Amino acid sequence: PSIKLQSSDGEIFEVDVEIAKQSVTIKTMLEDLGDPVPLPNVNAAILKKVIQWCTHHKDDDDIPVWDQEFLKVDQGTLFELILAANYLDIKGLLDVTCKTVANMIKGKTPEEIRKTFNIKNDFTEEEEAQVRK
Amino acid sequence: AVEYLAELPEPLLLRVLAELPATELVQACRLVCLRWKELVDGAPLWLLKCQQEGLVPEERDHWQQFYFLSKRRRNLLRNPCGEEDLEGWSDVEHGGDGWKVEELPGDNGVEFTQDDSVKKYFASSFEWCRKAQVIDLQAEGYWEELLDTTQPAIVVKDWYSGRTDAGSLYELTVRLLSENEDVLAEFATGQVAVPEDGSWMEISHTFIDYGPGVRFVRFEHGGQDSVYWKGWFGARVTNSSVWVEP
Repeated sequence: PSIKLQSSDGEIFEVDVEIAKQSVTIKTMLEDLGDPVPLPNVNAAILKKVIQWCTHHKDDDDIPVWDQEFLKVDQGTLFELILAANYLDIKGLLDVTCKTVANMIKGKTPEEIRKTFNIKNDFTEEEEAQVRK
Repeated sequence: AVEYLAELPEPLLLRVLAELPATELVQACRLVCLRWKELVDGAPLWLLKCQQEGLVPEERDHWQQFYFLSKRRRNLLRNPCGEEDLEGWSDVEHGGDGWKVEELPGDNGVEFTQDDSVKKYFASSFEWCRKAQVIDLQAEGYWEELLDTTQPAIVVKDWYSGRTDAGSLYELTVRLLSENEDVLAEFATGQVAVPEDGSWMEISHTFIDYGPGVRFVRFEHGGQDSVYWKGWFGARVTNSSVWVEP
């Protein structure tokens, strides 16, 4: 009913084995060694927001209203969030965070999406559009 | 220079892209950059969208194609049972007293077993009664290159019966048509004697490997009695369908 977590930058976090169970990769960390559990790929800032999301979804389309305000982060941290979610295997966080990025692309022009994501215009020949295929 | 979502690992960029409507994926996303073009033209994106939407029934002739065909799979005939009246049907020939829409089970006819959302049928009279639809394939969402190269299965189905108290006849003609409405394939039944005992019959045909150029499907069918009585003693038709199979 209580477990210690260590981020990449030394910091220790204490959370209930209950909310720290949604993360399938560290839920599998009861067995196989049961003195925190080391997380080399997440920094402290992100691991915080990770447990925070998980303590809102302890029990438990359009994406819930809280998650929307919760993911009102800067772009860099969204990236950090889908990687943490993927790293930690929190299916709910990944779906919602990918959904959030998708919504950024939804209905936009190629030019507009290159701007919002700082992607370069790769193309060498004329950009011919496909409709339905 | 800051580039976050973009340097995203492929399986994760895939999850983001899978969230988007196939239509935008093909039209806008493909045009963003060369990495995205390659993903949109690839199998994994669409394989992902398929399993996500329950469509998966390893490899494919085209997973993107599978996806559009699967989502777009529906009966292309208007009003197949008579719920509207003769609406949606063209080249309607009213022989004798003409077509009449009636409720199941008929007077002296058997129940429609095979699907019980089907509640009505069209009844023919004492001269040939006919009706047709011409389906514009591109208008229904099947693009030229799919039609000319994949040539996906065009499945045609019909149901007919007669009264137990009167002999009747049935006819079906389905044509695949060029852009210019020249005939490229034809499935014809000839005149079929409806079962004696009023049991519903299904006629089915699948067109495959039909060559390039198919743009329209012409569905035509007809019925009449073989006893020449006033009223509606001829063949009964219902639950007609045409669709393209993924």
